[PDB]
Amino acid sequence: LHSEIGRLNNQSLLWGPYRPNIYFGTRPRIGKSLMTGLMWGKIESYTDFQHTVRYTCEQNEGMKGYGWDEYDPRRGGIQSIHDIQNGLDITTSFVKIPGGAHGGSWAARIKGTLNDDAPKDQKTIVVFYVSQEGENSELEAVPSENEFGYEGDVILKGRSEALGNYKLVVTKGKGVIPQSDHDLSRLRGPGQTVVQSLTYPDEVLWQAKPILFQQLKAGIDWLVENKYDVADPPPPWQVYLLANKPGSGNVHIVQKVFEGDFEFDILFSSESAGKEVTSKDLEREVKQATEVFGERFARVFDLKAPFQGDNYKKFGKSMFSNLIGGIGYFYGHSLVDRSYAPEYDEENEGFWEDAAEARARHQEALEGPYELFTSIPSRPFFPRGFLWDEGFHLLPIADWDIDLALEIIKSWYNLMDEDGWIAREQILGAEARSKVPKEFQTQYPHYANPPTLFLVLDNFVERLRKLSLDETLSTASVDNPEVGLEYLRRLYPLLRRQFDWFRKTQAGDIKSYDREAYSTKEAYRWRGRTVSHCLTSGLDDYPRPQPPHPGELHVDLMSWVGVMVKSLISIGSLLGATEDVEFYTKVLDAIEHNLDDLHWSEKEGCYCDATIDEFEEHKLVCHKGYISLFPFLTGLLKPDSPKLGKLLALIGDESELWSPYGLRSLSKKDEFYGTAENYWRSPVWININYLAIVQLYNIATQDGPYKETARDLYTRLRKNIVETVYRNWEETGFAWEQYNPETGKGQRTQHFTGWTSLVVKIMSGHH
Ligand SMILES: O=[N+]([O-])c1cc(NCCCCCCN2C[C@@H](O)[C@H](O)[C@@H](O)[C@@H]2CO)cc(-c2ccncc2)c1
Repeated sequence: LHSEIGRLNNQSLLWGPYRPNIYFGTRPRIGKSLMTGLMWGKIESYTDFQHTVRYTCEQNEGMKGYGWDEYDPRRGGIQSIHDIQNGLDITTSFVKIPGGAHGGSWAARIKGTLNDDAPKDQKTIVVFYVSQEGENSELEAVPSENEFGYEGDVILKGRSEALGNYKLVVTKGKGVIPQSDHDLSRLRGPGQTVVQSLTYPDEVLWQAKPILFQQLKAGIDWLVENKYDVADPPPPWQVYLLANKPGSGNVHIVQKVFEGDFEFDILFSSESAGKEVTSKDLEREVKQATEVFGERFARVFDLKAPFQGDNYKKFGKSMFSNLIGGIGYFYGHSLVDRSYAPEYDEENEGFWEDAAEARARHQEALEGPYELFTSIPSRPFFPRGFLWDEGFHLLPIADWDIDLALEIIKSWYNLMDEDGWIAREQILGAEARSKVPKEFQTQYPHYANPPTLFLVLDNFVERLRKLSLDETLSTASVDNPEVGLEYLRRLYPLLRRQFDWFRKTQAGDIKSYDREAYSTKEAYRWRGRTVSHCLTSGLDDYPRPQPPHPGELHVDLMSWVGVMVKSLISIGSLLGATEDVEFYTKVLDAIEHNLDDLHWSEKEGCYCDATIDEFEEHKLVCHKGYISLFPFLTGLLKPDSPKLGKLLALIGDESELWSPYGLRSLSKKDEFYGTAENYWRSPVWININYLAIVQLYNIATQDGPYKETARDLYTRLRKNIVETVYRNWEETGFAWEQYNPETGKGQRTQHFTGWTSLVVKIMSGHH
């Protein structure tokens, strides 16, 4: 049955618009296969289209906004794009139609509606770009009956091992097609849909924009050679219409030119399924997806007071849909330093300098290929897997569809190497590398990242401990406990590998110093830190011991090990791995003690990181902020704990962490408040705030001395965080990376969906 569900999930999730790095396109979860991409741009002159054409996601003054209104990876959804430069409001509806043996069929409707400021007679060029990679596969444009192009639909017929036989149809669409009276029309036609079928070596097919432009340049060169000139030039839109030349190849360019509003459909028909997909199929299946989307949301994301109103419902749908709509499939080689240079051990004072020298050897090389199916923080700026981000992304996603979340976790864990390392930033293939300066591509096998994916596993375990085919499949791994357990059974070794890996590579040093503590074992130090940064912790510029030092201990890291060990206890125990559960219990106990012995400041009333003095003694270094609260944030303290009580005071203290907009990353009293790049040195970040809220609720709904403070802080923090993110969404249309504690303004990057989307689950409550 486990095997059976896997196959059914496989088949359900195969197709999607799994290209979140571009405005609109599709690919299945297969490295070397069939991909599609949308491009459009207005044309007003002989030289503007190169500047106006849209393809890869960006965000600037020319673009008002864009995103998913509704989305489910099993079903499809609807995306709207508001493009200022091109005076266009676009809608891209996509839908999956199950059947056959190759992962079903799909359709999409591209609708462009000019806005009020656009010339009513604007010419918009639209391209649908189709590529296919693989050795033993074919794809061909059925030729037109007409001389110069297509009056009606474009039919591509194709075949591969993975997809079997299929056809892909670009419909004629609705809208005015401009007509040219020029002499050129005798050779190029008056104006009509055109197709160019080309061949490039497979590994460059992703480069759709240069491939298209090469064709346009060549058409223009032909005009020049053939005496079309400035005495009597064809109109721009005809100069930029490709000579129709359909045939065989691994690239197919389908080009339409419209005057005013337009729409057209894409129909993908898997031959092994029943009849081919039609535009009436599309319309109906879109209406149906909306309905199911609506019904699922009201159930899964039932927003509690005071967010039960419609304004917040719309907000929630937008935040949720953008987060789950970010899901992509990535495939290819990564850049990794496999030297394991000894300088990376950071065992001496001044290690950052040695580590730099090693990096300057540039031993990194490409390896793989790898695949990853994951949600992402940022479509415009970094559309790719980030390890601790994903832990946050999947919390709302698991609510929606635990089986999808398990799938994403599985995908991440399949990256893990023999030693137990997963790169914290997954840059898979040349398309992905195009977004990243070469200088920042290289992953380091000694760089950890918070293991927040355990939090998702935690939530699955509690769900395990306590309809349409799609609805069925979404919860199959909880409803069928045998299946849940087999999944955990298979993942459990890699979890332990990771745990062991943290203990081997991220080890702090007690024994070499005047350090005493309940345990000589439990002590941790993030590898990879520089004078100003600690990227691997995820809190980039949060203030840490100065200077960095091999004797550092980091209270956040130990807390994460604490998270992993509690998770190992629950998972081990479901699998009766008795001897390990004994090992885990001994570790947890040592951490609880060593958190106090090594990290607690009775003086400051919070946890602190620790270094080694110029006199070689263990010195606490206290920077009141997120780090300070870690044992609490990660659920490690007893609800009666006096330490927790002092942390509650710090959290609620306005002069320290408590802004009207949420918890400040760093206290206003801290000497480093607002300094440097001020990334994690004051702003309000949603992911840590989410953790505080969850922990306040836990205390609030349980007997103890702080139940009542916890309740007030929960109530208020939930309110401040949600309302801040809502307020900014209402005014700007965006989720932001972080929020200003002075003004409440969203700042840094937009389209951060992204852990800002946690706000949908904060509104939902009932933890
Ligand atoms: O492609 N660009 O044009 C481009 C590339 C990049 N660089 C990508 C570098 C990786 C970001 C990590 C964020 N990061 C922060 C950490 O603090 C979290 O802990 C960490 O996990 C998350 C992970 O999301 C930035 C911009 C940009 C543009 C305009 N405005 C602002 C920024 C644009």
